[PDB]
Amino acid sequence: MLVSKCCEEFRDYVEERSGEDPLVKGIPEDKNPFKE
Amino acid sequence: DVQLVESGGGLVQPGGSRKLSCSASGFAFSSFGMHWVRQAPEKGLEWVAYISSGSGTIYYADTVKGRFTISRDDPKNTLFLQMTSLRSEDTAMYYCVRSIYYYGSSPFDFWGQGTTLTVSSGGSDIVMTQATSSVPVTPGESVSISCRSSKSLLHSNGNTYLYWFLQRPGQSPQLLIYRMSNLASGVPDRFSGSGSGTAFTLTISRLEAEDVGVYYCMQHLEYPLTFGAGTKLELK
Amino acid sequence: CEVQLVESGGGLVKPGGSLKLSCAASGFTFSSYAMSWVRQTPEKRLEWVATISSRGLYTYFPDSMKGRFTISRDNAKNTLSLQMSSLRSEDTAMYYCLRGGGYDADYWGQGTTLTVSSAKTTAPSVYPLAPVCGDTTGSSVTLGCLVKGYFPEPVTLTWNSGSLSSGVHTFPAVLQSDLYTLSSSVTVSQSITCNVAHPASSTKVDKKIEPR
Amino acid sequence: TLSQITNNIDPVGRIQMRTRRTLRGHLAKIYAMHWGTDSRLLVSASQDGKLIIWDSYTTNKVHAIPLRSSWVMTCAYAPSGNYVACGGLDNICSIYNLKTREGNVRVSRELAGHTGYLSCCRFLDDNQIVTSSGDTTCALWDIETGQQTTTFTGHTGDVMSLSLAPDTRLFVSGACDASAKLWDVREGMCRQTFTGHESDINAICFFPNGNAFATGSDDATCRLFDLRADQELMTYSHDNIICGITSVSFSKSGRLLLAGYDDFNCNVWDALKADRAGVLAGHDNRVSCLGVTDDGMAVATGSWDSFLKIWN
Amino acid sequence: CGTEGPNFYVPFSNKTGVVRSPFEAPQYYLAEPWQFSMLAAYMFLLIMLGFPINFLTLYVTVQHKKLRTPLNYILLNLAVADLFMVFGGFTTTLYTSLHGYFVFGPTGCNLEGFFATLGGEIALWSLVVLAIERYVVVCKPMSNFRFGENHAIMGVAFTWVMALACAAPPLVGWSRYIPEGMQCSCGIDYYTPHEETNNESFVIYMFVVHFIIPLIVIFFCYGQLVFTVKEAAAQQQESATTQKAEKEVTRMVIIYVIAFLICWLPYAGVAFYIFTHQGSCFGPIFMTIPAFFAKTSAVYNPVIYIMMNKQFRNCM
Amino acid sequence: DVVMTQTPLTLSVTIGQPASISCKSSQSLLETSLNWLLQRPGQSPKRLIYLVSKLDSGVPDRFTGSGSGTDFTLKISRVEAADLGVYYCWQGTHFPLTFGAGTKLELKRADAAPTVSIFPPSSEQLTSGGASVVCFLNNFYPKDINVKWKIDGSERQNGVLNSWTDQDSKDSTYSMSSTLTLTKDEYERHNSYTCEATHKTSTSPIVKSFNRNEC
Amino acid sequence: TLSAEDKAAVERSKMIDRNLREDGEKAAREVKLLLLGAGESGKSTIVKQMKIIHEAGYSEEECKQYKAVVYSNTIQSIIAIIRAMGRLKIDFGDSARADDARQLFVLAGAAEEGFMTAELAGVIKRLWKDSGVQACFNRSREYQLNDSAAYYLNDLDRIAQPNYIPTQQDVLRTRVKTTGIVETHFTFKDLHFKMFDVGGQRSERKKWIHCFEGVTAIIFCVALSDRMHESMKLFDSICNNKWFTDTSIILFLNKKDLFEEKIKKSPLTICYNTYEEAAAYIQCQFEDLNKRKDTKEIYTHFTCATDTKNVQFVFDAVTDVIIKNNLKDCGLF
Repeated sequence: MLVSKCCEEFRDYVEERSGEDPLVKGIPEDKNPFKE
Repeated sequence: DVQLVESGGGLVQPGGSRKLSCSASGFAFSSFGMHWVRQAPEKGLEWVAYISSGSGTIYYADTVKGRFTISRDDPKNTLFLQMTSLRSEDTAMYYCVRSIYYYGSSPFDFWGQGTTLTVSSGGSDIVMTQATSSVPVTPGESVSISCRSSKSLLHSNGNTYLYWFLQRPGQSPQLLIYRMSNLASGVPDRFSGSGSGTAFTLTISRLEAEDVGVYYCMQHLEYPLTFGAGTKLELK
Repeated sequence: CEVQLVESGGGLVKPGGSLKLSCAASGFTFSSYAMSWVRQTPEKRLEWVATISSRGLYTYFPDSMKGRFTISRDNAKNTLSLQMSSLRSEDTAMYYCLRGGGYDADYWGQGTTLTVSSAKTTAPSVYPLAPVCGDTTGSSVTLGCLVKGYFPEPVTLTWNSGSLSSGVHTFPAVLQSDLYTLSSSVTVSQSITCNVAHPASSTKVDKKIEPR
Repeated sequence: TLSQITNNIDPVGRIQMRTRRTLRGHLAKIYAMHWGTDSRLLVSASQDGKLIIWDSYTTNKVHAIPLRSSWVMTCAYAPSGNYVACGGLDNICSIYNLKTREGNVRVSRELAGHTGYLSCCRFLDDNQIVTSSGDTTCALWDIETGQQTTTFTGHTGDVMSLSLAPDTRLFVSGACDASAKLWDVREGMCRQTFTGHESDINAICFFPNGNAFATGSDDATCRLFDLRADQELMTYSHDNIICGITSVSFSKSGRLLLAGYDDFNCNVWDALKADRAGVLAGHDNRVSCLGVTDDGMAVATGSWDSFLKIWN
Repeated sequence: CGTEGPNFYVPFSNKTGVVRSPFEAPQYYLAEPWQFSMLAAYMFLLIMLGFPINFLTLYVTVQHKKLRTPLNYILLNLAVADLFMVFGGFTTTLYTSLHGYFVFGPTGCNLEGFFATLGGEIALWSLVVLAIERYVVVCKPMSNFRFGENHAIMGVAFTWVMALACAAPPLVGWSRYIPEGMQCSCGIDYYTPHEETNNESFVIYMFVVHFIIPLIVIFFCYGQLVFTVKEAAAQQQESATTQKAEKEVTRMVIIYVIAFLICWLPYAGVAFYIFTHQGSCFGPIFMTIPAFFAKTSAVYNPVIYIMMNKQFRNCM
Repeated sequence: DVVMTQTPLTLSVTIGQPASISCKSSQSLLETSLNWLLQRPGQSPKRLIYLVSKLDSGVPDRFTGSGSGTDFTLKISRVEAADLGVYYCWQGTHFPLTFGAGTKLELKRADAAPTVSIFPPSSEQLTSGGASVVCFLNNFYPKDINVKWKIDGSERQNGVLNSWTDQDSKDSTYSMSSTLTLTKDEYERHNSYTCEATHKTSTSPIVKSFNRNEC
Repeated sequence: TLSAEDKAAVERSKMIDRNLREDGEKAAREVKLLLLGAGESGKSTIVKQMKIIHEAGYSEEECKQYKAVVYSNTIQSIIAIIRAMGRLKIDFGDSARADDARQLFVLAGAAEEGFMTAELAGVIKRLWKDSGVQACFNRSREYQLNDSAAYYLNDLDRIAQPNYIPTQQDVLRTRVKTTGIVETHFTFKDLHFKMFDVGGQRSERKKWIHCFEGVTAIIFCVALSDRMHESMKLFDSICNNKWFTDTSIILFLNKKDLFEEKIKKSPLTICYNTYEEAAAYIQCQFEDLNKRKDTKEIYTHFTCATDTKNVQFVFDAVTDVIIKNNLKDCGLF
């Protein structure tokens, strides 16, 4: 079991996570409790 | 083991003065806010006064400001009530109530046995309405009591500040629901609460014997704290 | 801690009557340990009587029976007393006194049996039973004597003044109309007479096996 | 290797995270932190003998508990939020109930039996907790009854820190024999052992599916190890970085690897492309610890400079 | 002796009719234009030394945030103070001495006198507070104290309190700000009488609170500090670095004291000789020696405490 | 004052496997202050288990106290001769003795052959105008057995009076004398009176009959 | 302004905060002394004997810090006894003690360390004298009860006196066995000292650079009479390690009697006559091991008991180091 298969699983898990990550997608401040 | 023992009650002539005491044990007395709630003879509960932990914050009912003094002796774990200009309308059962405030806390979670005061002869607040004063029920059935407020109890922070209490006949009140959806410790899972904004419902499934009493909803969004008139569940 | 408790005073009593049951306490200090009373019906249901503290500071009675049966204690002579009143036939039970409460119920006494019935010392009703029929498959026939309407309970059944006891099977008395129904049968020229006797009062009724 | 596999995909580019809160009140070095499962509460440990739990949303201290012994090296939050586990040079793991037990302290259990310092601990549920100690052993304790009920032996040197699998049925440990060992919690034994670092291994964390993990070492490299392929997949080392690594954590997608360096910086690496994606600065001393909320919304960093920073 | 005015006093007899208003004529009859040439050039010199140094200090503090410690607050205070001396003093004096007479009116006279005295007092009490802080920290007299950023802030505020408590009263009517010397520079009227403003009581208050007390405090504090350091060096006779530190600290304390004496004993001696020898009269030529010594502190307080500080030589 | 009930009355369990007696609880008064009291036949009831782990005097150690939520468990690997008798479960936190239905704990034995006989009514009883047709059935247990009265092909259940033994002194079975107590008029209305014992694991019922022609 | 009910949570946070500030003021003044060694069969035991012989110990003032621990032990014991009295339903031999028992719960608010009026003492003596309390206590084997219950209760007079000084057995029972902090807080020249005896040698550095740093002073014990060259090489590596660059090294050359006999009969050349040349040679070999720093300020003392020129030396070195480190961060040098 070679590397590219495990790397495809790491990709396909990373990929549809931008809509949850507030960093790579970034975040609007009304959609975030980090207002001061 | 949490204990609250009120004393100092009795019959007093109007215009007189009276100091009530509430003795706390088995918990960090100085860490709790404290409230006074009273109940006129054949009437519901009405909140009277609040003193924060540390005495930094004090609230009075309008009918009592100027006349009543709330105080605490935290080192001696003792609560005081200095009364003056006692009126006939002050006649009530008086409960001392502990209330700790922090993220996720359960205010109003322990009540004393209460002390009775009898006085001899001689608006902006949110109104909560329980239009049905009593309901006949039979064991095993399921009931739903409703209450509504003239203003939304849902706050801009997302919380809806609604509490349900039960006073069975002859006993001190017991917390049922805190913050609209949290089940109080010791309460059976046959109770559940729901609602939206200005209209709310408490539902019991397979109503049992012990379920009989008066059910009050209450808002803790802002002071003065205010109760509903109460809805009684009678057996058929 | 071998606790010595003797229950006594139970016996014949009429419904609604009064009696003074005694628990003699020995082998332990009376006034420093709590005491309790329990009563049991033969019908497998319990009937708990009382619990009193070591010196009587706390005493609790069952919700069903509070105020009817009363407990007291004599600390100087080390004796527990139980006064008995407002009796009904259901109170027919044997009583045990215990040291402490159920929280420390380590030993139980032998108990004394108190039977509630308005009947006095009455002669047992003696009825011969010797049908020799339908037993054509077996080798021996069963004879018997029926002890009916009899009280105090039990009243012993013997054959020829206690001479015969082998192979004898006795049915436990069934109570109807406050009178007991028992039958004792043995499967077996000599005089065959069932003597139904209460040796304590020597109350004896002799009935010979003769159709009449 | 993942690095030579992902070369074709586009880089992440400008990762500009900002400090949204500064939590003040500690008066000495912070040695540990742990996110609660609500991604809001956190616990921090300081040599002032206090363990403080903060509500990160309002900037309120929920509790500051004064500890009887100040020589703490590890602490843990039960996933239920009901318990913490605080260690010390006393070789004892003290358990504190944060939710059902009303108020302040009494200790219900002191887990005693290790013969060296408690180096790490992680709760499974309100029942069972896995711990490591300088005595070269690891142990699963039944806290209620107080006995070491399971024991994981086979390391030949001091055990440094531990990481629970996402389902909490397995755990992996890293030690100063420069090895990590995978242990079966319920079977009480080591399935596999991975060596290769020449250094003590100071840090360990998991890919979110529990199928891979990353290590951080004093040998100035980080390495990614795969369980099912049973070997190292990648090394992360600038040639001019010779200092130790103190801490690692994944972003919600696993894409970001945050690492603290003796050089006073917290570099944020693209875990897929091995490029540094961003930097966490603002500290006057080594970043000693960090963590990502389970929901991914925020990262906390803790430092030898006595400060914590919250980023998003 | 001098030409008495309401808002001014020119130390030059009008019996000849030559004297004029300090708001009016170029005072080229007090001294030949060469004297004002050197005056202006020297003022430009001190501008082109003070602002370089004083701005660069701030810039460096901005660049390196490691220096933002409570102990360093008072040197930032010094920098600010000296920028006041640069702008409130030298530039507006320049634009008047270039002409011979004070252009901006009595309100510009008040602004100059005020801002000058304010800066000088901020510097004075900044040095007093730094010595007091170091005394408390090292000698530990109370031995139950901590001294945090809060105390440094209170110290700075107190320095601003005293500076205003000195520079502002001449703006409302207790003594007065008037053109002194060549009448291009405005300052306190310590040299004439004026019963409306109670000059005697004001001068005595000034002489005692903003001179006598600072000197007493500095002498006492450094004396106790030197006693402590000498004693410490005494116990570890074989510890080389403590004996070296002893010698260096004593060197530095003496430098500090001599700098302060150089800075203020001119004014002290002049005012005292005015006080006891009332029968006398001096003109601008002799009246600008103390002004010289005071203005030049804008250079060598930054030198002695910022350039010479061994934590700042490493930024150069 | 709710009662706490033990279930079942009799727990027959296979050898080796855990045997569970479930006490269903009345009130939440919880320490673990629950007690099992046992009466053995011929002996005063004795407290057996108190405070979950504290053994009382004279009590077998094989009892195990356990449970979950609101239900409690008495676990025994094998019910033995000391375990036969009436058990009551009571919470020792609060009084009185909660009167449970009691576990009549004893091991279920193999089916035994009943001794069954029929008896005509006595002449002296007929003198009083009554007739009692008797059927003796000894050593018949467990309940997988029925005593049926048959008259002229029709099942009869009315007029039946039972005199039953207690738990028998030999094998603890059931033994009953079952009598059709009727008027002599109804006794003479019919000819054959029969008692039949029908058994579950035995295919052959026992028939005891009598008629006026054959006694 | 979403302050609703919350301005009570805020109030709590500021109240905890004032407390946090107060603990901090007390802290930081401690002088921490670390006893190390044990890297052999008995090194730290030699260190302990060196502490006993040359650093005294067991004063009245340190004993005074154990009063609250004694009281706390006493309190859990008496509460356990009282609750068991309530649990078994045992009544007083005299009903007037029922009032005492009520008073007992009231007077149990007197838990103000060291307020030992005759009235409280008499209340405890009377409760302890009650026959129901003695009856429960002698059956303590039926529940859980500290074995020291009788020990403390029978000696309450001596322990509760305000001049009470804990004995060695009292201290040893306070659960300070094994490892085990080994602590004392004696007072000297108005300074509160804290000394900690730990071990770890040749290789335990990773755990105490990991926890010991910023500490006030190290007490480094050396066995003077100590493949021998690989051991010397290891010692060179630890003592001279770069991670210990900014730590002052203080040397207690201990076991000087054994060292003096050993150098008398076993020559120093094993490692690399009279005392002076061999001691100077050892100093030269050790001091040459630095090679990277301008100075270390090592304070070497030649010691006899604690009643000789030793206590002054230790307090002098602590004071000069604190002073020099206070001047190090004031712009001066």
